[PDB]
Amino acid sequence: SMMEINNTESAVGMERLKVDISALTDVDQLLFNIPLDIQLDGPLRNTLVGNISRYYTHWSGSLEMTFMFCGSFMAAGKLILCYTPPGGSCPTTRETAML
Amino acid sequence: IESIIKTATDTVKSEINAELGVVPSLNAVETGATSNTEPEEAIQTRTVINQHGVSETLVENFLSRAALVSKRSFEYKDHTSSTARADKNFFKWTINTRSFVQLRRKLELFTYLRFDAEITILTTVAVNGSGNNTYVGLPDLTLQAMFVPTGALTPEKQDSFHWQSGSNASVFFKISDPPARITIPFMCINSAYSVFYDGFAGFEKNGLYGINPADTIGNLCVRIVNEHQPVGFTVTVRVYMKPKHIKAWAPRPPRTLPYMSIANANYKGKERAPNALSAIIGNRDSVKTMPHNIVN
Amino acid sequence: IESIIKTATDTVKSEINAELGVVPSLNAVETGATSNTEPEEAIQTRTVINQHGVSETLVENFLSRAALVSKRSFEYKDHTSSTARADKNFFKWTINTRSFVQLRRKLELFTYLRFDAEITILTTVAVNGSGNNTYVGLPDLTLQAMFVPTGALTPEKQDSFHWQSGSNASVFFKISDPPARITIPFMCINSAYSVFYDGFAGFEKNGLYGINPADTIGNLCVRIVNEHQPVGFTVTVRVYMKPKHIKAWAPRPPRTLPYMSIANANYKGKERAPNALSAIIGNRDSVKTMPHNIVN
Amino acid sequence: INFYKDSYAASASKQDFSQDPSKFTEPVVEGLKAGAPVL
Amino acid sequence: INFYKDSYAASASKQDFSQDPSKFTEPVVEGLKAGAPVL
Amino acid sequence: NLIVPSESSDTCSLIGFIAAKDDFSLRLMRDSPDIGQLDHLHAAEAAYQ
Amino acid sequence: SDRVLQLKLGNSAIVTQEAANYCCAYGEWPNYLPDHEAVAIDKPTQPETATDRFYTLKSVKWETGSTGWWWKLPDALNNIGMFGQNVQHHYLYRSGFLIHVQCNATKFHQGALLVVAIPEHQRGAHNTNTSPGFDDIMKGEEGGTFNHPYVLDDGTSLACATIFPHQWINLRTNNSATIVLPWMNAAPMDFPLRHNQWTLAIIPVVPLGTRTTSSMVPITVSIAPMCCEFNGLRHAIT
Amino acid sequence: SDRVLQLKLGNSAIVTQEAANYCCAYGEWPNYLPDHEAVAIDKPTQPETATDRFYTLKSVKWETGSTGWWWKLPDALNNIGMFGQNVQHHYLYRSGFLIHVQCNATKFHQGALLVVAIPEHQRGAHNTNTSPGFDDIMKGEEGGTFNHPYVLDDGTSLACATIFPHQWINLRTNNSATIVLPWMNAAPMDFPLRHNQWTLAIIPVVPLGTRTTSSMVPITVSIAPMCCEFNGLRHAIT
Repeated sequence: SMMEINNTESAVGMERLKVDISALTDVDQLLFNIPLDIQLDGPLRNTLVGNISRYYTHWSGSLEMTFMFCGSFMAAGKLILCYTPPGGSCPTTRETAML
Repeated sequence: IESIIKTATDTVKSEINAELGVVPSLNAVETGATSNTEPEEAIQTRTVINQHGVSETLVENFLSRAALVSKRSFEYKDHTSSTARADKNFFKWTINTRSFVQLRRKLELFTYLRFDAEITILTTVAVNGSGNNTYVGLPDLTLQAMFVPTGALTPEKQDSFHWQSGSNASVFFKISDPPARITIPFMCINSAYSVFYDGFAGFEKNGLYGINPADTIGNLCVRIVNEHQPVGFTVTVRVYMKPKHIKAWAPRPPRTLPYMSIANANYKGKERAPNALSAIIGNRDSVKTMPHNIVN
Repeated sequence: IESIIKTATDTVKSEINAELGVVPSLNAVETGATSNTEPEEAIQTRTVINQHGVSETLVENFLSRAALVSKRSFEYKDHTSSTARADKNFFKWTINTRSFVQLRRKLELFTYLRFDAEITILTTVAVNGSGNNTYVGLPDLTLQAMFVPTGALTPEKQDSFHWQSGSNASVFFKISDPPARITIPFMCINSAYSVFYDGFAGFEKNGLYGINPADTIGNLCVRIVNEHQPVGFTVTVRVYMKPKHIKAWAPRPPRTLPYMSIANANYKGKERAPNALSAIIGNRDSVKTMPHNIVN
Repeated sequence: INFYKDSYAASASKQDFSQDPSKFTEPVVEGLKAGAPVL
Repeated sequence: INFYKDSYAASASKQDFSQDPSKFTEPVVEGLKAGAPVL
Repeated sequence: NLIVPSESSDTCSLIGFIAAKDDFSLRLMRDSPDIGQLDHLHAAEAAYQ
Repeated sequence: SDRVLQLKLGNSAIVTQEAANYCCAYGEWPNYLPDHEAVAIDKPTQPETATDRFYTLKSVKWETGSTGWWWKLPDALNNIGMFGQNVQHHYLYRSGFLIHVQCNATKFHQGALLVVAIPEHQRGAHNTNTSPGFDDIMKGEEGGTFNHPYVLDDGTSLACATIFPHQWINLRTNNSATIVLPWMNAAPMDFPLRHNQWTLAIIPVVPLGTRTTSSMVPITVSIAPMCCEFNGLRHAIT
Repeated sequence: SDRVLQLKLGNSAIVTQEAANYCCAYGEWPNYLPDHEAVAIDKPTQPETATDRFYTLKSVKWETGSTGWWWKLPDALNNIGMFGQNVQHHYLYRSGFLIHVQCNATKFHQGALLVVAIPEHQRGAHNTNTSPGFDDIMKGEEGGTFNHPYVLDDGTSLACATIFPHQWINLRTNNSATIVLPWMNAAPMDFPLRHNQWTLAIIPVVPLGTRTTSSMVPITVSIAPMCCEFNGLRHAIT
C-alpha cells in the first residue's frame, strides 16, 4: 500500500502520496528519507501493514519497499535506495548511505 | 496457492548473483501484483529456521474478543411523574455494532462477515444522587432481557404483558450473579452479513442508504423485574458482543478519519494532522527531515 | 554430569587409609573448583541408605508461590473536587517485581528467568473515615482490570471510552467473588527475562541504566465500574504474582544490604551490623569467642 | 466442554491455519516468474 | 485438570529432577581425579 | 541525475509502497491507537428510541 | 602438566608455567550461532583470525590499599584493532571470550586475587537513589575500580561471588588465571555499544604483602574474542 | 535478455535495464589464492560480505571539454568502509573487482565513452624528464583526469586501448558498462598502499552533444572487491 512519504505542510491530500524529483546541478544529492517505526506516526503508519500491526505490540520479519517511477517515457535516471541498520545518525551523504 | 501456514517462513542462504537477463529486484506495479522480490535475491542471506507462530493473527483470534457494544443508564424508581422520553425502569436497544469505535473499525476491516455472537450482559447499581442525601445499600435486583426481532412489538412499560415472553427468548439474571451470557446464532437471511452495503433497502427512493436491516441482529428489551423501592437508584447495563465461528471476506482500507454517526460513513476529520481530511499522517519539516534521528 | 536426582546420596562404609601419594583431603581452590573430598575419604563412615527427598528445593517449587507484587488504595467517591494526583475511582500500575523485597530477592537469585505469570487480584473495601461519621455497610462493587501493553494508551478517567477494551484483555470481577485470576504468558521479545541488565536500553546516552523495557510485563489499569455512591469508601486492590513453567540460568550472590529503589541496585546498608556496608555479619568479641557456647 | 444441543453454542474455532495470500497479492491471470521481467 | 486451549495456562511443572551441579562446582577443562593431587 | 528532454515534464513523481514479506509475524494484540471517541456518535441515542 | 599452558589464537600466543588448570564458564565452549537459533537473516561476517586473537590491556598496579578492578566486555575492546572496527561498522555483534590474567611476584610475596567473570553485572550506586550514569558504567579500555568490593558494588556479597565462573591467583601457588566465556545473553545477538554481557573483576581478597625489597607488582589482562560474528553492516559510528 | 542485468554482492545490489552484456577480463573470474600458489604462511582473513560489496564513488560531470577520468585500484577504495579498514590493518592484500559504470541521458543525446581497465597503467609526465611524483599518481577516491587521453598519458595510443578489457557506453545503445577483473599481478599478494594493479579509465571518444534543454549528465562508478583476503595483521597505518 502507498506510503505517505510527503507528510509535510503545503502537501494537501493526494499530494502527500507522491515524491517529486527534479533535475539537479550537483552530484550525489539526497532526495528524501523514510523513518523506521511502524508504531509511531509516520509515512508507514497509514498502510495495510502499519494499520494491522498497530493492533499488536510485537512484530518480526522483513519488509519490502517498492517504488514506481511515474515520469514520462523519455525521462531517464538512476537512483540509489539505502537501508541503514540502527545505531547512528541517518546518513546525509551518498558515500555514507551506500555502506 | 492455498496451503496450511503455522509459522513464518524460513530463510535460505544465498550467494553472489551476476546473471544477465535476471532482475528479481525490478517489478511492474502497474499489473496490480505485489512485488515478489525475496530477501535472498536482494542481499546475501544466511540460513534461518524461523519458529515464529502466526496463530495470534488468525481472523478468529483477531475478532473473537468480547467488546462493549451497548451501555445504558436509567433510573430505577417510581416513574409516575417521569417525562415521556425517560426510561421508566426499562429500556429498548436496537442491536448494532457501530456505536463503539474499536469493534466497529475492526469489523469494518472486512466487507463480508459470518459469525455467531456471544452476548454478555453486566449490570451495576448505585444509590441515586439529587434524591436522598444518604446511602443505605444496594439491592440485588432481578433483570429480564428479552430478544425481540427487528420491527416486532416491544414492551411499552415495566409491567407490560409483553414481558410474558411466550415465544421470545428471555433471560432472567441477578446483579449478584456473574454477568449473563447467551449465544445468538448467525441469523442473517443471506449467507453473510454485509458490513458495508452500497444500496437502498427499499423498493421506493426514500429508504435509508447503507443500512440493510437484514444485518440488524435484533432488539434487546431490558427491564428490572422488581417493583420500585421507596428510594431511587441508577442502574447501568453494559452489553458486550464477541463474534465466534467467523468467516471473513474482502478486506478493506481501515477507517482513518473519526467516525461521525452510527448510520453512515460520513467524515469530517480532525482539525489538523494526524487524521485530518487534508493530512492523515502528522507533518514533518521536509522529506529530508528524520523525525527521531539518533544524535550522539 | 547430568543425571536425575530424587533423593540425597547414600553413604558407604569406609576403612582405614594409609596410602602414599593419595591425599583426598587436600585441594586446590585456585582452580575455581569446589573441593571433591567425600566423607568416606575424610573419616571412617558406616553404610547409610538416605531416603531424604529433594523435591522442595526444585526451582519450580522454590519460585512458584503467589507473592504480593502490588497494593494500591484509592477513594471510591465523587471526585469532582479531587486533586490531579489523586486516583479518581481508578488507578494504573506499571507491572514490576521489584517493589516487594521477598519476591524481588528470590527472583534476583538468578540472572535469567523464563516463566508464565499467574496473576491473582484481591479486593477489599472499607467505609471512609473523615467523611461520614457512621457505618452503613459495604457494597459489592464490580471492578475492571485491563491489560495495556507497556507504553500504550491508558484510560484518563473512570468513564473513559478506552475501557471499552475492543482488543485489550479485560477481566470484570466482583468483591463478593473469589479473587480474580488470569495467566499471562511469557511475553518477552527474548528467550528469557533479564533479571539484571548491564546496559542502556536506548540508542542515545540518556537512557535508563539497568532497565530493559522488554522485561516489563505490561500495564494494569484497574477501575471501579460502578458509579460513585453518595458516600465515600476506601478500596484496596492487591495483585499477587506466581511464576510457573520456570527455567532459570546463572545463579547470583544473594542481596545483603537493604533495597533502596525499584529502579536500580543502589545500596546504603544498615547503620550497624548485621547487613551494614562495612559489616554484613553481626560482630562477636573475637575470632576465639563462641557466641552461643554451651556451659554446664 | 459443550453439552448444548446446538452446534453454534460451541466455543471459538481457532484451528484454521489455511491461507491463500495470492488472491490479494498476485490476482493476475499470468503468473509472474521470479527473476524474469514482468513486462 | 486443564480444559484451556493454551498450554501456558496449565498448572506448575514440578517433575524436572535432572541436575548438573558440575557446571558450577567443577567448571574446569581437566577433571580432577579423587585422591590424586590437583596440581 | 534525472535527465529529461525539453518537451517532457521537468519534474517527475515517484510513488512508494510498503509491504511485509511472508517471514512477518505479530504478537500481543492491543487496542489500536488509530481510532477513538470522546463522546457518543450521532444517532447512537436513536437506537434506544 | 596442569601447571603449564599455551594458548594460541590467530597470530597471538601466551605461555604460562604457573597456571592452575583453567575454567570453562558453566562447562561451555564458545561457538558460532546455529541456524536454528539465528534471528538476523543477513549473511554474517566472520573475521576469524583478524578478531579472534589476544588483545592486551593496560596493566594496573597492585597496591596495599587496592580495592579491585573491573572491565566490561565488549566495551573494553570496542575500540581495539579489527574487533573494534567490526564493532563500529556493524549493528549486531556476537562472540565469546578467552581471558588470561597475569600477575607474578617472588616466593617472598603473599597475596590472593579473585578473578571472576560476572554475567550482567548491573552496578549500583552508593548512598543515593539516582541510578549510575553512562560515564560511570562505560569506562572502555581503562576499566574501573570497585568502590565497595565487599558488596561487589551492587548490594550483593563478595563472599558468594564464587557462584560465578572464577579462578584465584594465589601468589605462592600460581601466577595466572584463565577463564573461557561463551556467549551469555538473553538474545542471540546484541548491540555491542549499549549492553555488556560480561564483567571481569579482579579483587585482592588477601592484600599484597612482603618484607623483601619492594617492587612494582602489575596485573595484566589479555582478552581474546572467540567465534566473532557481526551483522547489519553500515557506516562506522565511532 | 542481454540488456537487463542484476548484480548482487553482500548487502548491495545494482539493476540495469540498458546493459550490453558484460566483460570478464581475459575470460577469467576472481578466485581466492590456492595453496599451490600461496607464499605467506599466516592464516588469511576473508571478510566476505563485509568487503565484497559495491562501493559507489563520487560522480563526475560529463562536460563538452571533458578529457576523461581515471581511478587507480585498490587506491581509490583504500579508505572506504571495511575494505579500507582491512587494508589499513594488514600488510598484504589480494582481490579482484567488479566495476559498474553508469551514465544515462535522453534519446536526443549523443556520446560515446570508452570504459577500459588498464593493468599496470604506469603513467608518464608530459614535456619533462622528471618522473611523476607520489601526489600525481595516488589520487585516492577522487581519482584523476587524463592530461592527454589521445596517448593515454603514457606515450601509447588511445586507438589501441581496446586490447585491454573494456566496454563502451554509447548513449543511443546502453547506459552502463560492467567489467569483471581477476587478480592481476606478478606476485600472489601485494602491499595495497604502494602498488596499483588496475586503473579504470573512462574516456569520451565521442563528446556529449544534444540540442534539447541542457541537463547535468553525471558518470557514476561502483566498484565491488571480490574474493578479498588479507595477510600480515598489525596496527593500522592510515
